[PDB]
Amino acid sequence: FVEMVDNLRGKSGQGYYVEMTVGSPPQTLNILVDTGSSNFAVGAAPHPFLHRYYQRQLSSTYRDLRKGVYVPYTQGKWEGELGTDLVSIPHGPNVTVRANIAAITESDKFFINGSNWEGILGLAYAEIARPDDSLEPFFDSLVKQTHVPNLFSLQLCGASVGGSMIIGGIDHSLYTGSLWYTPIRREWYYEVIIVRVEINGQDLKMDCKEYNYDKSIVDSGTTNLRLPKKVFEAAVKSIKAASSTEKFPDGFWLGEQLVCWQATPWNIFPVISLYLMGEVTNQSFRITILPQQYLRPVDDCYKFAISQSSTGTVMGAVIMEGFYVVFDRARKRIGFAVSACHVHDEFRTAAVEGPFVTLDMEDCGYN
Ligand SMILES: CO[C@H](C)C(=O)N[C@@H](Cc1ccc2c(c1)OCO2)[C@H](O)CN[C@H]1CC2(CCC2)Oc2ncc(CC(C)(C)C)cc21
Repeated sequence: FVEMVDNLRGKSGQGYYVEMTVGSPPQTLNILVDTGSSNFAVGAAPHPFLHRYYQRQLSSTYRDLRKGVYVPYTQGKWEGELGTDLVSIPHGPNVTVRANIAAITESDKFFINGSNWEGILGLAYAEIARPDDSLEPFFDSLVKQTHVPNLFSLQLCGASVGGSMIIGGIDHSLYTGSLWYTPIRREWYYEVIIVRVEINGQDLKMDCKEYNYDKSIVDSGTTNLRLPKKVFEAAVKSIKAASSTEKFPDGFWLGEQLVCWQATPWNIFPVISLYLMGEVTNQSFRITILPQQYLRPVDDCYKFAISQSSTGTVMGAVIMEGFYVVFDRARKRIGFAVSACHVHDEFRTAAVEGPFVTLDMEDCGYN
């Protein structure tokens, strides 16, 4: 699958994008890869911050759907006109599909000044598609119309940034050791269940139900490891105590202040471990991240890449950059393995380990 290796680019905190073509003749766009939503959308108008945009008038294969669409993310909204057209991924599989495209005719806080992408590829499931689950997501169309296997994988490497999206398969050169799989709880977002959290090999002793309140998701469109309201406070209290040697302001832990060092004590910062529900009754595994994953370079004034949430645990780029991540849509599961590209020193290294015995793992799902 070497055709597809290193096909991702980006800037820190700004997301990862892949080159795509739309329409006939092919129009090239850079497209944010987003496992945390399900719409395919591209700029269709000359917004001052856009390098380029979808020109429907130039495409013989374009077809109107005569429907409006509105999509708001956490911050950032866009509005668009639904249609279909022919889509390719140049450094992806050698195929062309007819897919739904939201032509963005108006946005708000969506397109970033100075960014190099012109659209967004929602890779999650129809249930969370706008306007409703009858708008077939790009990946569903790709599988329906070709022989490409219902599976994709992401190696996000991490002010330039790189990675790989392997469509339709797995590339064993991108990970070391073994893949461990967690069930997709339900096909809307990529929902999984966290069953135990260890800061520095030490349990937070919280009810596991409150690691997944009100859900836990794997989301490549989110930069941060985002932890729910209760668990964040518990987590940070543990991270504070682990790092008592130095002090930092209250705003720093809330992502309200940068903390600066001269080109930095990695030790005195604890590894963070999430235990995930395994494939088997009472069997779990754990994934372990270094502080180089949760301390975001932005002197070296890093940012604290962990934040509280009203919407659940979000396993963002902070988590994903430690690992090769397999979205095995065929078997309703997500695989994790140690990435061949993750940022590590010589003292500590990112890990995926198992099996472990954890009882009552189902009780960790919120209802
Ligand atoms: C956490 O905020 C980040 C920046 C963000 O919103 N990322 C976007 C993808 C995105 C969106 C806008 C962007 C962008 C990337 O780069 C800059 O502009 C990602 O899709 C968010 N994924 C979940 C993440 C969550 C948090 C828990 C679910 O909130 C969301 N809310 C709304 C949506 C859209 C739909 C309701 C239509 C599905 C999705 C999500």
